[PDB]
Amino acid sequence: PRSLKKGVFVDDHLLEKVLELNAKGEKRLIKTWSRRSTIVPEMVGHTIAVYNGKQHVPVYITENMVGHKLGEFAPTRTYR
Amino acid sequence: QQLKTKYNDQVRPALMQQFGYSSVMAVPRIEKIVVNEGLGSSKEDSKAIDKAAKELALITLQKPIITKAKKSISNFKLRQGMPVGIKVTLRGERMYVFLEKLINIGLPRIRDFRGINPNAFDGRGNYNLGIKEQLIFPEITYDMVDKTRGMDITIVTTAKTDEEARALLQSMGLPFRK
Amino acid sequence: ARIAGVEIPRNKRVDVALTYIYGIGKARAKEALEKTGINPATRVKDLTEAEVVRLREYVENTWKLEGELRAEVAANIKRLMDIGCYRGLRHRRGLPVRGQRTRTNARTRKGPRKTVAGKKKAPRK
Amino acid sequence: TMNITSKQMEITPAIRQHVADRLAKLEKWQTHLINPHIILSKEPQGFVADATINTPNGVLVASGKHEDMYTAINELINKLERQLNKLQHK
RNA sequence: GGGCGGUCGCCUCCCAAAAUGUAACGGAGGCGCCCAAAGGUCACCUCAAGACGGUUGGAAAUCGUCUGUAGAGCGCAAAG
RNA sequence: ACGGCCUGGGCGACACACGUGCUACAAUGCCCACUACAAAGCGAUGCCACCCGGCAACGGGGAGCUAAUCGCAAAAAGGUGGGCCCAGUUCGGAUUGGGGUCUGCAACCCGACCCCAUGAAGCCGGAAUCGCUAGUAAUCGCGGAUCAGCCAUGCCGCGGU
Repeated sequence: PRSLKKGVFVDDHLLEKVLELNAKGEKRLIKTWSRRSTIVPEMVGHTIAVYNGKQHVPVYITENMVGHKLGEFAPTRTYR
Repeated sequence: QQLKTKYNDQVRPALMQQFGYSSVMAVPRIEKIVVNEGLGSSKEDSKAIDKAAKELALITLQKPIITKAKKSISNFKLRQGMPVGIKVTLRGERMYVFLEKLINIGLPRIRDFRGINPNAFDGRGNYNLGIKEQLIFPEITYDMVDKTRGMDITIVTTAKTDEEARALLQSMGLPFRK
Repeated sequence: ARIAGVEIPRNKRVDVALTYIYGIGKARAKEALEKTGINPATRVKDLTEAEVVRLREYVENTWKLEGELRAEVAANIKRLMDIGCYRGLRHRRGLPVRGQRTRTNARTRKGPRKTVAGKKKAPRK
Repeated sequence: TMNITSKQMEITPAIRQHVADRLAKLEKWQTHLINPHIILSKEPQGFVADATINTPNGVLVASGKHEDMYTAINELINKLERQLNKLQHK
């Protein structure tokens, strides 16, 4: 359904940091503030954590979760 | 003969071809068959189920009597001679040529039907598996028809040991969990 | 037209009988007639098994659909419901999963139709 | 069935139960009214309570301005009751 | 003890004192039927109950199976 | 510091109460073919004829437009026949997965739009309640305004009748 033809938006103001975990070394838990970025095979299976607006959420890209715009996994709404 | 023979000389020697037995009749025979169904008197308080009784004999004619369970309920239902059942004895030679409409038909339909039974078996030659609510037959209108089976099939085969219980029952016919 | 699964469309012309099935639409109704060189203005019952064969083979040669797609009806979403899917999310929650609202204009999944106790003090307009 | 709002204070279960208890009591009056709404205000001289109800045979209105917040709400609904009385006439 | 209450016929025993073997303001279940058939004849079938996983089948009602001092049931207490 | 720069998030949630509006219960309609008709504006970094792909949503070469003199649009409804015969109906169309476009270094939240499947409430809806004294009400359609984009069933204007 959803689409963009090509060049799936990937927050790169952080990609440089997210890729540090795979540029010369490895490390877990990085901070984040977004819900637009997309994930690529190059960086999968890592301890991550992003925000909402006021809330933080657990992140960890796995095979069972096609790394897309991300935000479509933890919007913001909350009720009961 | 037909299948009975592809049973007397086909799926009969194979067993000895694998590993024999002290007898030329040692191999398992057509022990028990039956069919089993009858999901209790649903439609009407026992008076419209007849239009689901004869429906048991929806392939041949042999007037089933539905039997009864055991009277002790008086909760759900059940009395001194209620239905709740099935059974009926109809084996024979044509019963072989009956596998022709068994170990053949059905598979070509039954939803996502791919294979037949994932192991399970054991203990006896009566592996409990079968039917949902499908006939696979057109030999009548099938429009005027409007029931709903359920249940399965049992058919024992005097195959106590697993390597008999479900041994011959492999090279037995062809349609099966491959 | 008992040729696959519970498919028995009849008592009219064939052109109609085409789309007249849970899986046939436009590019499948008369479009198939062409591939089989048949006119829409034909009778269904009249088509003896002979004609039925063309359908029994060409037509029946469809992908995962209608009668067979009954093995992905939920699978089409099985991989986008549980998992932390939004649709869960709208999957985990089984709510509409395709750009729209949830308060209203999506009452298909979220809430059947049973009258909810309407709000009292919080602008209902 | 019963909506209470205010741009000065909040809605407490006591104020809800108070007005609500009076609604269930207004049986003789029970005939129409569809999704009523009550508003609460305040002035240096006291508190004010307004209410509006839509029915299949028209609309009713009531207001109060007693020094006591609770008295105003009670007075307002008093007018609701007094209004429905004239609806039946005699 | 007066006696309101409670008692006034038959049947199961506990306690009755291993043959018969009584009482009681000591105690518990009921009744004055049923049935043209649970009567007579000939025949076959062991009952609740668990497990094997399969139906409308979120236990349970369906069936195959071994077990079964047979624990069913045989018209309504009770003993035999 | 109830001063300040910023990334995100609620206002497209929830057991709900009705208003405001759109679109339908049809057979008057489903769709095939062709065609006679209205005002109005607007398109300067803006609009679209043609070319070809092409199911189209769509695209690229860029003519032309500051214009009764090119476009926005072969208005819609309608008209003649064709096939369809009352069932919850080729009605209505909320609706769900897989795919595509246009805006944005982006459309999870929260885009309308093209395709594949798809398809409920509903045979006029207890009461109650609204509009108008003529071209009316009513039915079918168009543009403009705003808006970078995008989801007008809202807003202002106009007409086939």
